[PDB]
Amino acid sequence: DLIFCRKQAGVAIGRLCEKCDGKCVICDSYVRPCTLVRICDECNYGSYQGRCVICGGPGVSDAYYCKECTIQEKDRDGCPKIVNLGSSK
Amino acid sequence: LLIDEDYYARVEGREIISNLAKAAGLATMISTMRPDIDNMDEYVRNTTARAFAVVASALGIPSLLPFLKAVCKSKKSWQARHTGIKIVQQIAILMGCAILPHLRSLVEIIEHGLVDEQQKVRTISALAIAALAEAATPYGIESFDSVLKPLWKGIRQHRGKGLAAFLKAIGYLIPLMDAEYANYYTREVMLILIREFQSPDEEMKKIVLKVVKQCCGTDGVEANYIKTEILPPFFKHFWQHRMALDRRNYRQLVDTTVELANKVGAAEIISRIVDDLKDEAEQYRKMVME
Amino acid sequence: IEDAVSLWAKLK
Amino acid sequence: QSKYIGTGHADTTKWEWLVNQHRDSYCSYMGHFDLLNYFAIAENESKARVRFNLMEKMLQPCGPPA
Amino acid sequence: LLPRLTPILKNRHEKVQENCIDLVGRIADRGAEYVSAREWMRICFELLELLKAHKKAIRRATVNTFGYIAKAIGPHDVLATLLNNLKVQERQNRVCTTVAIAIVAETCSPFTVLPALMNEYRVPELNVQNGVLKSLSFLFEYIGEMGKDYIYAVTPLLEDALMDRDLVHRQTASAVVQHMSLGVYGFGCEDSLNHLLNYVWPNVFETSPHVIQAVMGALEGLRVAIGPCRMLQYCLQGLFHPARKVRDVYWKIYNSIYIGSQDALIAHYPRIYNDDKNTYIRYELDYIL
Amino acid sequence: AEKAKAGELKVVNGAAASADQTPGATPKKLSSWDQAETPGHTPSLRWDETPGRAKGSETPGATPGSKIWDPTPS
RNA sequence: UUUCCUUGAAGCUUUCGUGCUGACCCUGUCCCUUUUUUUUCC
Repeated sequence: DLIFCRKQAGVAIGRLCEKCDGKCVICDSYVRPCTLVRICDECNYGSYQGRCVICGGPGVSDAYYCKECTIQEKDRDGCPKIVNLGSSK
Repeated sequence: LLIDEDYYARVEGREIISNLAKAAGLATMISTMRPDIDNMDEYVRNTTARAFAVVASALGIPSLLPFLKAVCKSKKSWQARHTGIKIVQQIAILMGCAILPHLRSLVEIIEHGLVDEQQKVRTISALAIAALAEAATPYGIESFDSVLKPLWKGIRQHRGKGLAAFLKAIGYLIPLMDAEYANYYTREVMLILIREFQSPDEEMKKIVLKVVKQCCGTDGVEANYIKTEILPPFFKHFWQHRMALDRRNYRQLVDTTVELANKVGAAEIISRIVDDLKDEAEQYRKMVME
Repeated sequence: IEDAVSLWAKLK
Repeated sequence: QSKYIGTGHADTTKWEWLVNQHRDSYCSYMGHFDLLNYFAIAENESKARVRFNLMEKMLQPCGPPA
Repeated sequence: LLPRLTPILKNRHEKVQENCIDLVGRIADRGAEYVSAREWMRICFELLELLKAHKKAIRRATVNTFGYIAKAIGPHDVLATLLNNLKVQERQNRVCTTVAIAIVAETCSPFTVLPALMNEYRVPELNVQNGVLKSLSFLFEYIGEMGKDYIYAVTPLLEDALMDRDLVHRQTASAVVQHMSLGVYGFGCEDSLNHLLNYVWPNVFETSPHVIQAVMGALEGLRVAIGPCRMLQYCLQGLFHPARKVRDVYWKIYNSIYIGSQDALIAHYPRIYNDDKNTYIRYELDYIL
Repeated sequence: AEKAKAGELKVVNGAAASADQTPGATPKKLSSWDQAETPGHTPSLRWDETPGRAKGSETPGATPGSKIWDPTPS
């Protein structure tokens, strides 16, 4: 019901809301932000301009990745823009 | 359920109609769902479309195209075609930014509508072109290409909901043109736009509004010109208490006025709407304020 | 037997 | 995982697993400039004829399936 | 001021608890000298049950404060005090306390605190045992490079906990292996980590979703620490093992090894004898100048 | 494939026999034209559901025959 | 070179019982459902 879109990784900076704000996206964690988020404008467009990469609210900041997911190199897979069971948009 | 007032209702619905459609087979879905196309009730059509929208998000457009493309060439009756076109639309809305590749084909369906004898089919058709472009954004311009030259002509001769619809399109086009070609064509529209502020229709005022956002929402349009022709009408007929009580119009408005600022400057706008913070009724005030 | 032949053509 | 090639599953045949690691051996050999040059030296050819040969042996290695 | 706040913390109602703990935080971070210690330790023993918060954000800044004061005073007590707290937290509610043990353990040299902690895994009360395990978990996650030392300290403990009492021991502990295994990376402490790999390994098999996705955590990290070649040397025999059950898994592992570091492997596929219809020996590598 | 046209007279005929007048069926049929040379078994799949999968084999088989053949004789 | 005790596991089927796991969850959230036999007059 809730899983990745994993469409190709564009240049568009990620956008996170109030709620999600601290979280390294995949490791769920606040620890050691280092490097930066990219998603496809397909995932990120329009009403999604500065939209949360989780909940559907306006982005007030920019998710940083952990270092943990870094050395395991996951940040480079398909764009982590979570699609819920329903149409994203 | 899919055609649902509640936001979370809908999204559930879509979720399961995919889960079914992908779950079942394509040819299952089709062989299933023809006959609802010509079903007398417009409702069941309408919804039936949004179904096909979803099943298409599941199984991809190109799987499903030859089917559609078949439908819009159905010569038995129009009611279908009214549907099949609608389908194009709700595809547009759902698949959105991703429509891009088969854009050309989709359009190559839908053109044969615009000229039709029946009205609605014209109407809905064009409407789709709009939605397309709105997912097209600044892209695929020439794919829409062979569409225009009717559209512009169509603009001239019309009375009614259809008319403003064709605007809904053109408006969403202009951002996609070359401000030399777009230049010309723009200069033609902003007239009809003018003459049309005034209608009682609300479908209208939404439309012509969003247009101005785009027409005079342009880089290749000249400042003074807006300052003269448009503004005084604009603030006249639109800024009124009809509007802001409604929801959408509230927003769409705010947007529009904002973009007229981004161009003609600030003090111009704000100057004219300051005096209304002290008008009594709230929602209005709230509006000027934001 | 038939359908899985076109399915296998879809595979390879 | 599936659309990422070289994925296995518990039904994996001997043959397939080995052909995999062949190919990957190759895109390494095209990769690592030196390793390549090593081969070239040993069996005397061009760099090219090496890479060419390899890219022949890509689909084959081990020969036909079973 | 700051005392004037202090009693508010009961307030039950939300918006209060939020803006308050926020405030207390800013001030106990920045000034923090202005207020005599005694007052603080009152603050501690009042904080402790802010950890009943239904909400995330409260606990969030709550913790970060707990740290700020822990700086102001000095550690031993404040963990000794945290050691006592979160007894009745329901299903992972207390953890935030553990998160205190962590952040605390940074904000003076953790190199101080362990012996207290480690020793406190002795206590027979089961759930607080596992608590201390997570403490190590977040602990290494928050320290990173520094782990190159206390690793030894934990290793035997990880051996005990990792050996059963119950799943949960193995789950959480294994997580410790993860964050350690990343953090140390490539400073040369592998040897031990190899050693632990053993007591990990058997855990591979279970249906218990948390235990498993834990273990996947483990072996993934351990891959980067040990390197593949060692891993792959646990994963060979598994591939073709007659049974289904094993093949299911050893494949799932070998995939996870495989996607990352596919480029490395080549070396580590062993020699394999060629049969009738085919050649499985890669002849290249044996060209000798 | 101008006999794909007069063919359309054929297809129309046979299916029209096998309930009367159905349109967009016939069009989902011939709608596999424009990929020309490329149309396959899947025709029997999709069409297989739309009509009763029984008649299916009958028709799409007969078609593939007339298509490979009149594909030759040109 | 003969004529004798007690015990012990599981597996399967049962809506009994109790601990526990995910920085899960407890606040975000409303926006293109707007659908009709074309039919708004210097």
